[PDB]
Amino acid sequence: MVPISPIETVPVKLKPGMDGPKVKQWPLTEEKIKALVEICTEMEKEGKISKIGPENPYNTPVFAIKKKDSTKWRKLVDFRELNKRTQDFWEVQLGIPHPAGLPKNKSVTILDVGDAYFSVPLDEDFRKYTAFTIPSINNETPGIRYQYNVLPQGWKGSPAIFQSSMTKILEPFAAQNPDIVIYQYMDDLYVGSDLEIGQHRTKIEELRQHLLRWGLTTPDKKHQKEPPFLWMGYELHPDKWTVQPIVLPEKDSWTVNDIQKLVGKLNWASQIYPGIKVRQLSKLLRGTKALTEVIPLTEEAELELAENREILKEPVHGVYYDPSKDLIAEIQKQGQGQWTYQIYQEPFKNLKTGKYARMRGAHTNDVKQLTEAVQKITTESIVIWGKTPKFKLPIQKETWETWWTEYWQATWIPEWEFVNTPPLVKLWYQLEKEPIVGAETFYVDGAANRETKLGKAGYVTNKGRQKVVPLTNTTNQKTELQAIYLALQDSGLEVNIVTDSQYALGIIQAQPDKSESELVNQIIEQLIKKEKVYLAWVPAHKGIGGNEQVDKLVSA
Amino acid sequence: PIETVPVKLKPGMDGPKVKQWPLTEEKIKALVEICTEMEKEGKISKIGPENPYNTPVFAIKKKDSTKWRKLVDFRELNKRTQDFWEVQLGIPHPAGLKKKKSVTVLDVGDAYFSVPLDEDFRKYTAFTIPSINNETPGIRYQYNVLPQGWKGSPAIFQSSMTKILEPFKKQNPDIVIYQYMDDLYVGSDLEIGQHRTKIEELRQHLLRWGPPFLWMGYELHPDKWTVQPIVLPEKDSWTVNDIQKLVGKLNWASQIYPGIKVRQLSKLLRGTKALTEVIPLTEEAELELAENREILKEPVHGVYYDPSKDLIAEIQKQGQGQWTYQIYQEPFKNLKTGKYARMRGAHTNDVKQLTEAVQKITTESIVIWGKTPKFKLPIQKETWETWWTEYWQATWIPEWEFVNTPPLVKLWYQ
Ligand SMILES: Cc1cc(/C=C/C#N)cc(C)c1Oc1nc(NC2CCN(Cc3ccc(S(C)(=O)=O)cc3)CC2)nc2ncccc12
Ligand SMILES: [Mg+2]
Repeated sequence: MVPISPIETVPVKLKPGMDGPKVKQWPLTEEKIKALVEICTEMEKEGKISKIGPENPYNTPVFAIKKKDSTKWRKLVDFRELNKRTQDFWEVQLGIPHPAGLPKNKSVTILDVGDAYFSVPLDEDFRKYTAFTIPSINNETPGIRYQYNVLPQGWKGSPAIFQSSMTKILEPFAAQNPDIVIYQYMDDLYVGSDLEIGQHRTKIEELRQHLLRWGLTTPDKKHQKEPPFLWMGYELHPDKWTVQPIVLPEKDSWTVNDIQKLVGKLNWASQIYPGIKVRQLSKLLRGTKALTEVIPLTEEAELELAENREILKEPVHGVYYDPSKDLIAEIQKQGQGQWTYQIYQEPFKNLKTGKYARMRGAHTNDVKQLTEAVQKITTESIVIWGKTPKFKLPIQKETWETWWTEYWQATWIPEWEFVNTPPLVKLWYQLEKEPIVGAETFYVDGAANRETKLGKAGYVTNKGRQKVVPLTNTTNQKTELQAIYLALQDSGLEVNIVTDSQYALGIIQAQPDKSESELVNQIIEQLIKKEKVYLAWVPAHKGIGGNEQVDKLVSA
Repeated sequence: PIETVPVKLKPGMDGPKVKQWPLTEEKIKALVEICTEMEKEGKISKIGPENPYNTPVFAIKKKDSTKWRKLVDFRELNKRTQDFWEVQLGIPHPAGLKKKKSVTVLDVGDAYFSVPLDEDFRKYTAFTIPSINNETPGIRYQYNVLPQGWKGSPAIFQSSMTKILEPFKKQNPDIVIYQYMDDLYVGSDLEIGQHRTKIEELRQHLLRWGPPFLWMGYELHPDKWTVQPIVLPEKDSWTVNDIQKLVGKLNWASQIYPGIKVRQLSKLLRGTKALTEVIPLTEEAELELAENREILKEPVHGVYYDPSKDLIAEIQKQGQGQWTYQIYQEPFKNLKTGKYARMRGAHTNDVKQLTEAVQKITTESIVIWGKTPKFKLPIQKETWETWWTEYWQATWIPEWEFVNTPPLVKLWYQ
């Protein structure tokens, strides 16, 4: 008998104030009972469970499921009630590695660690709560009562405690074998390395020898996976990687469930397929909840879906990470608040691709969106690679310098350089800092009656020019923007505009180049046509000349 | 330091479960070396999956230093930790600290690692050293001693701290000593030549009565902290635009000051005039401007600090490295206003300038009132959250919210 060191148990408690489960055992047929008795007898020989007396007051129901592939019954202990009462654990598998961050590992060996999957000991003080009862034949005998000695398949803490225990076991081997790569996936250990094929299996036998210290016999998994690895939705080849085949269905009746799976496939494919757009397609599920409702496809959605089918026509592949080379990210504008990017180290060979959709707002500009896209890529790159990439951006150095030195918010993008890939991000208008000498001065104002929704808007100028327009179904804020629009429409190339609208100032001082409001877009179109525009603010109802004259003209 | 003080959380509150944000490889490598040494020294120990709590951690470099430092964001744990009452229920803030002419800030956080932590509370200090690309699980630790950045650390070491300083206090009774978190604020009215040498007298006191960062000493001068009262222009010829902005500024100040009148100045705006036209001042307007100018000389009335309310700090970007700020609890009742310029290290980086500005305003708020303010930052959330840790150098972290609408009162603090 070769001594094996024990696996340390994790202390486990129930939630404070709660007790163990006490669920009634469901009635079972005579064939299911005989099946569970033979199953639990085998498990008891292997020490996985143990018979208990009548004093244990806890119980969870056990069931018997049969599969079609093999004509055998299977045991299923329903731990839904125990899990609701079990403490929270530190789940050490919230995320998975992205393939674009993995280094090339020549040789990979798969090991079966199922011998330890059902062999991790459970906290002795907690086994009371895992009790279950096999009903007896015709209920004429007290049922057989068992409790778990190892981590039960289905219990809340089984995945966390197992991975923690395996990690503690493997820690000394990995530390003293830095040229070895180990990844845990259910009952399979993936051990890879960049060593020659001879020295690789040498360290694999050393890993078998280390794992035997805990009595864990780990043979090579039978029927080892042929390349590529089909894992978590990817295709892991020894030198390339891609997503599993993305095929777009060609249907005539498109329901919202078809689009939820369509955008899901498009989002999943956008991490390697460059130029994928999902705006007009996901635009159709703004507030839909009925998963079976059919929605017509807009001409913009059909045109967008057609662009994706051409992109998804030919499969593309990504490369693996080389730490010795620089990390480079490049962004392109696609329109309608859509951006796409590629991350690479060598040209024409991408590590991965991606996309960014603009946040839902009322007013926006390309510079703000490009900045948001940069921060997203920056955060994603630190996740995947642990560093910030060099950026290639479609915006002039002068354009960025002018933007951030004049923007009212603090802003910053990391090390970047200009790439002349149209369409380029541009500043479409820039207001003046001082009043314009020789330019006509428009005093604007608007007003509306909240009850009747009737309003007026217009201007008065220093040259005697005047206009007042009657408006129906309007608001105070709406007539204030309309008044500014009228002043831009009827002025020359240079104009000074004087308003008292704090609302209009806040919109214009945000410097948008596109808006959900049609009136704001018309103002932007007018601003782009001008040479110089100075926008001045004054307090309202303070006897200010010109402002008070047009205020009396618009208030009816 | 044998026994541990029994501490707990607030009634009906659980431990902190805050997500660890990503870190660069250089900062992960630094945290691994730091935590390996702390583990050997017994300061921290590894934890298992039965501990579901987490508190974020990252690595910084203090001002004028080369080696990394571990910084733990205990903000969530601090607000969930019970309020501390010692043999004294509370100390009022020393109002003389802000009156001294020189205040040196000394990091004394290393003195906390000699006092053990209550074994029932250690699980709540859990933190994770993240891994790159989820390739390995995060290295999970918890604290065994009083941790730097936790509000209970000075509130437990305070009994021991009063005795270490007792010899130095008797020798110099005119020296104000105040402690906030990991820092020690020592103020006096003597010259820097006598101050710097006297400051090092306290450095060897921690060496004898008990550190890596004990050598550094941040020097402040609260006697030379500038105030920003409301000022009006002094011109000889006023354009229509000059008077419009003047009336606008005076109308804004009328919310703060009683008796501000703009009637005679509004009379000068005679209908629709070109913005660049010079308007002569009348006698009625000059006296109105003069009366308003005398009003703005006096401070605001009914302006008091309330220890129960929060301190709010707003910041405006004025351009060319200039930033203005105001500290208040009620709107239009500033307890402190100021302006910063020539931010060191950042003349092409807005975020680094704002980051240094937040740290300086927080330091002033600690010296004056003994607590940190809630910041209203002129920056989009995604940009600030991505980069502020890259420029942070203080051992504490304030709260903050994000302003997404341009303020109009900016041009009036300029
Ligand atoms: C080892 C491992 C396996 C899987 C999934 C398996 C399934 N299902 C997933 C991950 C994340 C994982 O963990 C890590 N993987 C890597 N590198 C990858 C890069 C190449 N791929 C593709 C490949 C090459 C060769 C062959 S073969 C049959 O021998 O021809 C077959 C496939 C495998 C190893 N580096 C790592 N570094 C640090 C930490 C972990 C690393
Ligand atoms: Mg009006």
